[PDB]
Amino acid sequence: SGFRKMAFPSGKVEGCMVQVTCGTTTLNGLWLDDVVYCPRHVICTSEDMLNPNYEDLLIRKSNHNFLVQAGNVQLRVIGHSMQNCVLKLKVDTANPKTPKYKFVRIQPGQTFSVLACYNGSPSGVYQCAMRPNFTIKGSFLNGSCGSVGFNIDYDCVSFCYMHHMVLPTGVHAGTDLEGNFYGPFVDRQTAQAAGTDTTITVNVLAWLYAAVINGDRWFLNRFTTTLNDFNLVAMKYNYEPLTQDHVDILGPLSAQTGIAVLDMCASLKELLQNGMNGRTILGSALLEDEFTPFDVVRQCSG
Amino acid sequence: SGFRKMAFPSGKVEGCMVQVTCGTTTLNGLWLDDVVYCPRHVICTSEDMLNPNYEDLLIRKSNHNFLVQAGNVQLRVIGHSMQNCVLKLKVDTANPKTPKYKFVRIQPGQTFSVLACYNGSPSGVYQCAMRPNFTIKGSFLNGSCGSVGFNIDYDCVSFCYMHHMVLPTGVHAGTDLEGNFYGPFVDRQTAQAAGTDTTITVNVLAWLYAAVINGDRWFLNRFTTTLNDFNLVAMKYNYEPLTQDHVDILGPLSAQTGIAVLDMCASLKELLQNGMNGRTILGSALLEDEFTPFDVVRQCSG
Ligand SMILES: *[C@@](O)(C(=O)NCc1ccccc1)[C@H](C[C@H]1CCNC1=O)NC(=O)[C@H](CC1CC1)n1cccc(NC(=O)OC(C)(C)C)c1=O
Ligand SMILES: *[C@@](O)(C(=O)NCc1ccccc1)[C@H](C[C@H]1CCNC1=O)NC(=O)[C@H](CC1CC1)n1cccc(NC(=O)OC(C)(C)C)c1=O
Repeated sequence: SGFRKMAFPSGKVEGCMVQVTCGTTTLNGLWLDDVVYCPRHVICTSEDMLNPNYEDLLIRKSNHNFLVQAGNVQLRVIGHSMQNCVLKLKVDTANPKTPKYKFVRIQPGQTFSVLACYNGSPSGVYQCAMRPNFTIKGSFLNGSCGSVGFNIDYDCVSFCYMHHMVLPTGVHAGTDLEGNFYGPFVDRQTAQAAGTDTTITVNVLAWLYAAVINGDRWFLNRFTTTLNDFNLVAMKYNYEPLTQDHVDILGPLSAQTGIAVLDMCASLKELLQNGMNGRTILGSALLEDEFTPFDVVRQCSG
Repeated sequence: SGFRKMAFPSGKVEGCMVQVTCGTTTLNGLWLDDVVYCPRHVICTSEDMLNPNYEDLLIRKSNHNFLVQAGNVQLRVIGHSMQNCVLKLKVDTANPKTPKYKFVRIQPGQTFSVLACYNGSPSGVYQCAMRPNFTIKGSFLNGSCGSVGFNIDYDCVSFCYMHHMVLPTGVHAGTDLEGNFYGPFVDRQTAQAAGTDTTITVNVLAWLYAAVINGDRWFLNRFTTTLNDFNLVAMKYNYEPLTQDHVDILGPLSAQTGIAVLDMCASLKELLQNGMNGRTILGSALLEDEFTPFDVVRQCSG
């Protein structure tokens, strides 16, 4: 009963957050086994930020002046292997709270929970999605850098996101944990295109399959359409093309619900050209597209 | 940058969740020091649920047949003091993870995070509010009972909510941790009025003060009104009266922002009669009222 934007419990990650300081900039790190992960630009001294030289700093910079803190427990630094845009510090102590964990790259449309931190301490958790343009609509301030996004797969923490920067439109770009940016972004202060964002067609459908479940079923209509026609409706309405995979994934829902994906497709396109008239689906006057088919199911079976 | 519905980190509570079984019903408990808290109707055997006798069960029921589990660690039961609608079991072991913690009653309009659990294990966290009618719009299924709502005050966990039941409209009622229901609700299967819910005027204002901050400022208008006139606008639009306290709390925002509360009041009432034309404030086509003035500030200063 009810249907909410809902993040994974943050406990298993909370135990991995630490502070990382270097001169003028302190930001967050992730303490996994005997290594700690942070955005490499922890070594930038502003100035550098206009167009930096992360080769001609990394090796030229020394362990000692990297102040790692695990609350107070000032972790004893060792290594400094740089992977892309992450800086990985091996440390004398290994994490006793280290959860069963994993580094993963997510595709656009997938969601994760974000645990937003400052000075190595968490302030809160929210769920967002990798946008088609490879941005995320998150909530970050000064010091949020190194904050991480994650899924939990039973007792297993899949880490997908580390936060690096804000983009023109108050949206956010960051890397995976092997330090490669989502989207064509660099850690530098240049004019970077956000990109024109599509709506995640499948996620909006899965949302309506969550509605009908939770009794709200008014939007429903007396028509149907084709996977082709639909798509060309999508296009003027900046909806990602819908694909056979997308259909085959909306099955397990469309199944239980009765309603076949292609009716919901018409039920949807009706809403797209018509307006919403100021009525609301699951307490929203807008089409929500940050819920994966999967997201729905876990919030309808623990 | 950005603005999200955001829950407190769940770590400190996760360590307090346990399973509580009695015959046909297993649900969640809260393990604080050497006592564990759960909804008293863990002892109901259906049937009872039509109109129960929690006097003529509590004492008549025996410790041993209460199966408390802390993961596997089958906690050794002792006590059975019943406070209102909670059943409090003292146990041989005290919680080493017991956080600095506190039992508190929240007023309508205030928010808390919910950590929704099944079989004593958490599935996710979301933020919701005590609705004026004393309901909450949450996301709960079978086994969610005993799930708790909370705020965190630095290292201090204020517990406000324990979940008991669903109401007509797919909304939720539950107690404080001293076992007294929010609203006029009872743990029994009778026809219970949800109640007609107002919109939390102050929270909707604090939301707009969060908008302007995060650059979205279009809604803004060329007028003003009075605290009186406004209120009588509120009334047809089911907005709670606005009060001097409500004003004095929107200060610290209205301050930093420049804009004085009474302009935003006109800026608001314009939106109320006019429609939203299908444009959006902070990625919402509806007036959001589950953000306290406080909620905004912490998400603009860690
Ligand atoms: C990180 O938090 C960070 O790298 N800085 C940590 C810090 C900052 C102040 C004091 C102590 C520690 C931020 C993300 C923050 C910034 C404001 N809101 C956030 O979400 N990342 C950056 O500052 C980032 C660094 C880049 C090398 C990778 N960055 C630098 C310069 C300019 C921008 N963006 C910006 O203002 O441009 C737009 C596109 C107009 C928004 C930037 O993100
Ligand atoms: C709790 O989870 C619970 O008490 N039951 C735990 C349980 C259930 C099945 C198997 C194992 C353990 C639920 C809350 C759940 C129920 C479905 N969605 C939820 O949020 N609470 C109740 O079941 C509650 C117990 C009352 C004594 C306090 N309860 C009982 C009967 C009827 C209702 N509500 C209902 O269906 O009525 C409405 C108003 C039409 C919705 C109820 O909530």
